[PDB]
Amino acid sequence: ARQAFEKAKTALASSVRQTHQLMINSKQLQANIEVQKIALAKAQSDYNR
Amino acid sequence: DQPAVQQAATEVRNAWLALERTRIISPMTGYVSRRAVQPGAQISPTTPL
Amino acid sequence: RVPLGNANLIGREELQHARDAVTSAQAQLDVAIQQYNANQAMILGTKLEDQPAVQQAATEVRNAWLALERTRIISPMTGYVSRRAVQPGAQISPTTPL
Repeated sequence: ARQAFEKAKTALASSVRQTHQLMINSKQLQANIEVQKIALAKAQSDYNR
Repeated sequence: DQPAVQQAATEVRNAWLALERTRIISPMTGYVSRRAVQPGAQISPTTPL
Repeated sequence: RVPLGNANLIGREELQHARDAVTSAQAQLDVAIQQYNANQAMILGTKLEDQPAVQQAATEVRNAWLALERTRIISPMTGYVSRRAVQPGAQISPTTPL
């Protein structure tokens, strides 16, 4: 029973880590949005001249 | 609160219950009559103790 | 290129394009840092032997080893042998008296 308990605890730790990874991927995508927005702003500035 | 953590927590709770049930408890305030369990015995959820 | 603009030498579009380039480079560096921060959540534990994945397999190794060590049946009590219904070659389960 102790062996099974330890196995379950390891599984819980792994799941927590994967969820944290997804939350970080969100920030990565936000940065990508920022770069695309900068590109759009430049292309808009050029046209108005 | 994310689903993966919840599922892992369920798995850990089941393991903890299985481990804690390694102590048999008497649901009654009575007297011991027909003992049939000896140390070193291999028992199952159907064996009378 | 900044100081020339203060003296009105180069076009304004050239400075605009320089600032935009700097901002884009900053954004890209942020993307890289974030890519690194993920995949660092998996390697949080300092030591290789303590990582969650390795311990799972260690548990299975332990279960198998206990299974192998139990092929030798040990007496739990001092005493004397009374009945013997076990012979070489018998097929035994955990429900057969010995």
